Order: sequence, then structure tokens, then C-alpha cells
Amino acid sequence: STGSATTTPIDSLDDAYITPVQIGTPAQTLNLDFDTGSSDLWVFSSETTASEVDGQTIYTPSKSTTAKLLSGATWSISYGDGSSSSGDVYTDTVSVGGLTVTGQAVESAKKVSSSFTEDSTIDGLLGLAFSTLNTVSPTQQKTFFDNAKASLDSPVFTADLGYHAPGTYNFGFIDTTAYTGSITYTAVSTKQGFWEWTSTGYAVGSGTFKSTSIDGIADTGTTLLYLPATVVSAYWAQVSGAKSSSSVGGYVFPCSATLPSFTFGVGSARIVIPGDYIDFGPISTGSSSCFGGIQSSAGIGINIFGDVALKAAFVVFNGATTPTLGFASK
Ligand SMILES: NCCOc1ccccc1
Repeated sequence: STGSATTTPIDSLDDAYITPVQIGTPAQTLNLDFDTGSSDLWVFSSETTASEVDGQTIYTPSKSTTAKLLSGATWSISYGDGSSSSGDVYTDTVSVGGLTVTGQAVESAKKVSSSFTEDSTIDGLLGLAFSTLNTVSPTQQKTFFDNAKASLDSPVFTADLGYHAPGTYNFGFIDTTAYTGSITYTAVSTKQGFWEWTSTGYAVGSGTFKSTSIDGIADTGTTLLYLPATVVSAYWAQVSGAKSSSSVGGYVFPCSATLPSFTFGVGSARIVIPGDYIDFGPISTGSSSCFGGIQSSAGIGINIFGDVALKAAFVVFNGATTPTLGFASK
């Protein structure tokens, strides 16, 4: 089997991407944030504290003839940005782009933090990291991809995120029309539960490529590119007036600037992030200070190849017995 679904930016900045997902019988369609950095499929629901729902579409398990309470199971997750959610668990039929999994754990939120309440466009998250990170207790649950994998034509999914435009998540096949050149594959460590790999270096603009190993994660659920402070300083040094602002929380730059590109290495191959992808617009409405799309990972404990980086590539998440990642230009 295969599936193919379009993913759409939630706003003009590509802050996140939402993908429609069919849950239950008859189908209830919710727009979920596919997150290769976590491993829980959770949704706003009829159980979510009413004051914490503000415009999201909810899953109502009592209206699904295939929903079953997973008795005794609870979940609670805290994300790197400080957001969180928690609740109980149902199993139900879940379909993405024509690919159906029966008995998928659908984690129903009883509580969500303010950042989720405020994002009326995100009805929940669909985790695509390794199932070892799933938070369901006392019986850990499998991701949608883990449950689908044996049925898929090939045990892979691909992320093709758009810049200020829709893109695609495919399951079970590689669309050879969706990228240019060849796909370069690189090793993955699953020891932390992430799609963790090592980039071979970077360049700023037209500058020379610096060969240096950068361990980080391919994370569709993180907006920006978070890299070591040395690398980030070298980038922003090429932008007149750019500075790290403690009050804003990262590097800012004059909105009048033209940003240089940023290149990252995948083996001997190179992925070029155009400068415009690094512009996240005014820090507040009407400001002439703009927020940068490349930020330091120093306070995080891991480097994160988030959407800023991934949207410059066609990315293969290869879930074979030894997982790997593939990157192609597009
Ligand atoms: N990276 C996992 C958490 O992602 C989000 C997405 C939207 C709001 C808050 C957190």
C-alpha cells in the first residue's frame, strides 16, 4: 500500500504545516502537524478542557463506531519549546492520504498548553519519530508509520515541504518526479529516538564550504534551523546590523536586509537554503527588526534541522531495519 497527502503552511511564515487526517467511522477529518521529532498522535477532542479549545476541530470518539477506549492508558508530553498536552487514549482507524491503519492509538487531549490553544489551525500532532519516544503509559504505543510499515510497498515516508506553498507527505514510495539529481543517503542513530544524523559541514552565501561534523535531528515539527553558536554567528556576521537579542530571544536582523543563503552538507552532497527561507518577518507587527530563521542550539542540547532546512530538500525517512535519511535537491 501507499498514501499521499498534501501538507499546507498554517500562515504566511511557514510557522508549521498541517496535513488532513481521517480518524474514525464515519471519518472525522482533523488537520494535524506531522512531527518527525516526536512519537505521539494526539488530538483536540470532546474531552479537551473547554476553555483550552479555541477554533480547533475536535475528535469525538463517541461518534466513531470503530473507537475503543484503551483502558487504563494515559499520556503526557512536554516539547522542547515548553508546550505540553496530556490525556487518555482510544484506538481507532486512521487514514492519511488513502493509507489506512486500524487500531491506531489516538491520544485524546484532556489538557493542552496555551501555545496549542492559540494555534486554531492545528488540531493535533502526528508523531513520526521512533516509537521508543511514545509517552503512553503503562503500555507504550506505536506511531502511525510503525503500524503501517509492514503493509507499505517500501518501508519509507518522504517529506516535501513547500516554501510559502503546499507540499507533500508520501508513505510507502519515493516519487522520482519530486526532486532533481540524486538522493544522498546518510546514516541515522536511533539511540535518542530521533531521526538523528551527522551533516558534513556548511557554507554561508557564496563562501567556502567548512567541513565539520554537525550531529542533529531531522524535525518537521520544529520551524527553524538550530545549529551550534559558532555556525550561527558565522552566518549572521554576513548580515549588516544583525545581532543576537536576549530580549527577543534570538538573532534579529534589519528587515531591509537581503539574506545570504546557507548550505549544509549531506555526505558529499550539498543542500542550499535560499536566503529568503531564513526571513521570519517582523518581531512584532510593524517593526523593522525581523526574526532570523537560523538560531543557536546552545540552550537546547541538540541541533535541529527543522522546517527551514527540510523545506529546501526532498527528504526520505527510510524505516528499513537499519534506518537512514535521504536528501535531494528539488
Ligand atoms: N515540535 C513539537 C511541538 O510543536 C508545536 C507545534 C505548535 C505549537 C507548539 C508546539
